[PDB]
Amino acid sequence: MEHTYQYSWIIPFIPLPVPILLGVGLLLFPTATKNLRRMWTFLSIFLLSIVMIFSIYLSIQQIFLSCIHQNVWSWTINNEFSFEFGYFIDPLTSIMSILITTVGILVLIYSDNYMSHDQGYLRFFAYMGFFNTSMLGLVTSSNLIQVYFFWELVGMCSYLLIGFWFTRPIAANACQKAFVTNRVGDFGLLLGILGLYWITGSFEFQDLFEIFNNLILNNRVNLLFLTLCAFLLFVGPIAKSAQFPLHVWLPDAMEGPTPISALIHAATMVAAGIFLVARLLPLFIVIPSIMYIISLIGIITVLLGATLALAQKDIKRGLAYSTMSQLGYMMLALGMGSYRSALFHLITHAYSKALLFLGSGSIIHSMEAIVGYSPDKSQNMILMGGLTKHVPITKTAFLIGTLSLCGIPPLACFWSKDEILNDSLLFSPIFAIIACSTAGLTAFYMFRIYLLTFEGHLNTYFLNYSGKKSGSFYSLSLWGKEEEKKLTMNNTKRASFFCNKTYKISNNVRNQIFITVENFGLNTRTFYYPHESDNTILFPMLILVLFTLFIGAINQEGIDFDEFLRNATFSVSIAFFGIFIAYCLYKPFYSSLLNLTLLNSFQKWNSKRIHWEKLINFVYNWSYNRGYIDSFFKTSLIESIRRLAKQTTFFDKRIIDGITNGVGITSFFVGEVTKYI
Amino acid sequence: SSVCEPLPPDRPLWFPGSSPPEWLDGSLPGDFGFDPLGLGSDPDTLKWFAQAELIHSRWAMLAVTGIIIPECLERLGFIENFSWYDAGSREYFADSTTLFVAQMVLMGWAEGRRWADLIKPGSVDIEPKYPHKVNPKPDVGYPGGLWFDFMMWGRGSPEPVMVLRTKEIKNGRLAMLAFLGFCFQATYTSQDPIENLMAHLADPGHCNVFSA
Amino acid sequence: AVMVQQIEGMRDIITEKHVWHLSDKAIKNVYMFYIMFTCWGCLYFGSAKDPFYDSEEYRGDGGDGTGYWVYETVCISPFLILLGKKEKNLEMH
Amino acid sequence: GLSQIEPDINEDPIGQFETNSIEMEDFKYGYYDGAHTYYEGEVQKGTFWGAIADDIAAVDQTNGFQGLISCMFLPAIALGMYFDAPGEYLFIGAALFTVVFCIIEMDKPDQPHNFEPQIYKLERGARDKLINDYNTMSIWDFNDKYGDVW
Amino acid sequence: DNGFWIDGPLPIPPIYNNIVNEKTGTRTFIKKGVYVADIGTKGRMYRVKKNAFDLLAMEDLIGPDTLNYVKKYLRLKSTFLFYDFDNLISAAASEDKQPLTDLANRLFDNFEKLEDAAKTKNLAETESCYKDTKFLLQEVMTRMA
Ligand code: CLA
Ligand SMILES: CC(/C=C/C=C(C)/C=C/[C@@]12O[C@]1(C)C[C@@H](O)CC2(C)C)=C\C=C\C=C(C)\C=C\C=C(C)\C=C\[C@@]12O[C@]1(C)C[C@@H](O)CC2(C)C
Repeated sequence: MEHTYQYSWIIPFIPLPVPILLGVGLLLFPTATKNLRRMWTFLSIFLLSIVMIFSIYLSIQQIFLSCIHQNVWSWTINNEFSFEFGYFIDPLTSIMSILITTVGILVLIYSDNYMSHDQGYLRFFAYMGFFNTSMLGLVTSSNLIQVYFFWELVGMCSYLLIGFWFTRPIAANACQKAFVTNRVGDFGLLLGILGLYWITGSFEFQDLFEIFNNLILNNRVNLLFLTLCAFLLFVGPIAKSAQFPLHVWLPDAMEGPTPISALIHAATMVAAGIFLVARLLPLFIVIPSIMYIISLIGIITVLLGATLALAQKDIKRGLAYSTMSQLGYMMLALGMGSYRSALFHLITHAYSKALLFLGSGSIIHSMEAIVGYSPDKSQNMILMGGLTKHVPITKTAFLIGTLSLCGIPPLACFWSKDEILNDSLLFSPIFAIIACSTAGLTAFYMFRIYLLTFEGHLNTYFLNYSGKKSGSFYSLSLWGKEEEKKLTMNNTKRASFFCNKTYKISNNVRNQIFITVENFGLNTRTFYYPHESDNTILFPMLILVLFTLFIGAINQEGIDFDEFLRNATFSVSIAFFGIFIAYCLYKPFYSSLLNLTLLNSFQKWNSKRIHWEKLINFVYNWSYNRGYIDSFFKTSLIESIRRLAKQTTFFDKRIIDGITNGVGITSFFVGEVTKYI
Repeated sequence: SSVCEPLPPDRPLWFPGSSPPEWLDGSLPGDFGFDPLGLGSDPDTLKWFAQAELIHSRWAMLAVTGIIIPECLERLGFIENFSWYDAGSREYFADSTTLFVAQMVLMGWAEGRRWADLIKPGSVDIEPKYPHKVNPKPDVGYPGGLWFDFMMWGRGSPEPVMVLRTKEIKNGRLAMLAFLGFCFQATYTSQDPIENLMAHLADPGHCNVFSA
Repeated sequence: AVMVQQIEGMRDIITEKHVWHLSDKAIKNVYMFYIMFTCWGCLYFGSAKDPFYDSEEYRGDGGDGTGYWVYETVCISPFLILLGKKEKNLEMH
Repeated sequence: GLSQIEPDINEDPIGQFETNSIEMEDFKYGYYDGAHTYYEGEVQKGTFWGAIADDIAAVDQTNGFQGLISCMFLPAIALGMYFDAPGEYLFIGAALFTVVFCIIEMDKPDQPHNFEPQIYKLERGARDKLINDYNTMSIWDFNDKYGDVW
Repeated sequence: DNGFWIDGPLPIPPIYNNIVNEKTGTRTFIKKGVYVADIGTKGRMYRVKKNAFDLLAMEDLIGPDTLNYVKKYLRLKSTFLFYDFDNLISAAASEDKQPLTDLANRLFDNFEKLEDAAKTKNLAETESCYKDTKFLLQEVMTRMA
């Protein structure tokens, strides 16, 4: 305590110098620093390991000693600013610091091989290290000034990571939409911290906590100003944690890397909003209506995040909407006032879905050998099919992750969601059974994802489907030296060479002579099956498996750090109901464990597809059109600004530049007239 | 890409202008021909001595780290009363004799697996198999593996494998000598290594070994 | 520098408050060295092999250094080919 | 560009806001964005000092003396503080540095990229301002094409 | 006085019959325009503690060629202390009123002498006044805590 918090200012700045050296290396001497290709990787990993060990040491001192350190320095001293940039060590700082550092180290170990076949390598690790710098500075922040500072820097790093692969234009639309949405949240954080400075005059996390115990009891401040100030202060976490108004940036983040899917969300950056709301809960329990607003936004986005992940063709977008629905669970917990269970659910999701993203990217890099390089091919969860037979450790890691979200008590994570629903049902009956219903839906789509990825035949090398596969397996025909010397140019064999005559019909033969000329055999015959990725992909997945097994059982440390059977079996029953409904739909007949009489009766009861033909249509159109909110925002929010921009440059160039140009036009005209008069 | 190419005959030697012995052609990393006595004559025993050097150097490197880094933390104000040559006499749990036998059990497992690697290379194989995936056969002392090469730096990713193994061996020979300096100058000065460094850097002339 | 803060809500706070400011003279000093860096960089990087504004891509086509050399080029070289076409018709092509 | 002939008008002005990039149907992934290029084994060493000096030697017009004074100029100010506090001596030294740099930058090569685009016709090497002081070769009037072939 | 943008003189807030001024003039560290918030009497009591700790932990700022930032930091934090003591004595309990306003007077004359010491760029008088102003800042913090 005596000498370890005075050097707590380094944990933002320790990742920083390798993006500083890359930002002056790639920008000045690109052959030199790209010749030092893998060394900056290990240097970023080592500096983040230093920050990991120091954050673990601060966490050990937080669980031993109950104290908070606020090691503030001075930044500007001219007038009423007197600004500080200090570092606020609460238990939330320890949770967020280990949550950044462990996930960042594992994503960097992953990204050594994810980017190992990328021409863009070092600028990705510059963005990674500068993002880790910015987010660790965000969580070690003693005032809203520095929260605002590193908040916008995190938004910039999100822009850079999503538009990392800058040559593809869908990532360009993605990163523009992402940074603009983060700036719509930044907007609210601005006029929210300025509203708090007008209500308090604080600009510090220290004095807000001892002013908001009696600020609402005053007559000068308005309750309306406090609730609109707190709502605008919540607009920021809406944009970071991808809540219902500002959610349209999250599923477009897929076009960048898969490590940024593991780090922009299921990690640090969507935990920025959770960190902010949980840090400001001593001034969110005081303002009465904002708690209901946070509960309302969470309970609106949990039905949106659930129904979106039901019918995604993309693996990464589906896990993104799963991340958004779990972030809605976190905001629903933050709307409970639950100071403890919200952060614990944050920890277990941020170690669970990070593992799920690394498993998804291992699936993707295994599929790259099959389909070549394409996100509509190598990220399409439909034609993944089954990979249990091929990549087993990826299967085990992805399965432990999806059971960590499905809520399995012994060997996965369930106690978090148990505390969520336990704190939910004694609060308001409207919010509770729909939360359990979304939990059942969450188990449903996560098991749907697991079955479409790992369980069944491959859907791409399947001999019913691929014609090049049937041409490649059968190097010789079924007769050997008969029926052909091989036959190419197989003609229009409608009659099947049976000399079949025709009754009264429209036509049998015509002037149409079209031969189905098929492709050949014995050429690129191999079609190498998706083998396992190297050690740098499995090793973060093994460590995150050890996390999600270790955190999933956490006389407890629930109070010193910061209906028992019926509710638990109800949550497990509705989750296993989602398991069962996904299992009977996607798990094929040759590998399912169910009795074939019941399995036959599933299609026998439902062979009509008329009362299913509207339900599947509505759910798929919802998940495909993004609840039509993407189309409405691209119709009347950004194209409305485009029409406003064209109208405003019309008013500029035509009828205020028109007046100024018309002064000279009139002087020319009166000069030409009075010359000739 | 991953072949462990040796050093050329016209390599830098420990003693320039001297003839390197015929049993140090350059197959091993850090081969500079150091053999005034010639203890590595028998190549079947020079393999064991190369493994000996490698493990000795790795332990010395971890040890010099565990001596100097925690002393830097003590100077920074993290650890109390740190002194590595009195850090075995000080108090823990388990009496330092139960710790010793538990250490001997666990390190017996580990070093026994390593011994079984040394006697017969493929006996204790790790990095489990995968369909249509051929894990490369490693060398003794450099197992590769998911546990010891998770960044895949051993097969020659950032740099060639020979220069990386030479980096390991040279950095580790330097660490072996650093630990000998620790074991000697912590008993002929009865003081701290970093303290001895700052004391010599104060006055390099008169604060040397001849003062004591 | 040690202040123990008593807030009833969460916990006690051990704020440090190292109030500091770069000395008045040091702001002049960092200005002095940055004007020195500006001087050095202007001289040295003006004395550099400037790879774009040397080649026949820039200096060859037009390249007077303005922003209209493209426009006077594509506005005068068609007049150049019209002049060459008239001088071609002057000898009956 | 050059456009000796008049260019084809874009019949499809793709959009006032969206880019001029190809769509996802024609975008080959990996080989366009570089995300799946860099198969190593074809790259070279020169690690971080065989490629800094390669780059400094690639773009430089400086001799031995000028350039040594340029490399020692900024440490002469970094030792202007932390070693002394001389005052005006740094500014007078940098002023004389710039004066002697400008006198050194009256170089003997004159490098016809330093000349007008009206100079570029042909045989401009036979033009020698590099040696001929007070040239008096009245060609810079630029109004009629002069044959300066003498 | 048309709601938005009161206009003309742009006044500073007055003193509610308190003897908290110099009496040969009002006060010489009055920053002209700062936003002290109408929080409440416990809020002003806490912000006295906060800015008194700020001027307490002004240690690492004081030094040669730094006296102007010392003067600006003093004027800022002491203007905060001035309006907060004005609200505290303006909402005092009629027996805590007189000793706390005498404490504020003997604190503010000390601030005047320290501001004049840092205004004339004299470091010895700055430190010789900063000693007992550190005493009085510890005194006012342990009063407000
Ligand atoms: C555990 C110790 C150890 C061992 C087993 C080896 C083993 C080897 N070294 Mg390495 N080496 C070491 C430590 C060690 N080295 C250290 C600390 C240095 C730096 C000083 C070097 C520097 C070095 C170079 C530069 C080269 C080698 C080479 C070799 C090979 C041939 C020599 C041989 O067989 O010696 C076997 C050695 C022993 C069995 C240990 C000696 C034990 C006896 C009892 C003497 C110990 C007392 C010692 C002199 C005390 C030091 C006093 C102090 C004042 C300095 C072999 C693989 C050559 C090679 O091909 O590299 C691969 C080569 O060119 N070594
Ligand atoms: C393995 C090793 C060190 C291991 C250290 C460990 C585990 C340390 C543990 C601890 O410190 C910590 C971490 C923390 C403390 O709290 C506790 C202890 C327990 C104290 C050192 C080897 C140190 C090894 C040394 C010094 C070996 C030197 C060998 C030399 C010089 C050989 C020379 C020659 O053999 C050649 C090469 C060739 C021949 O031809 C010629 C000659 C000349 C014969």
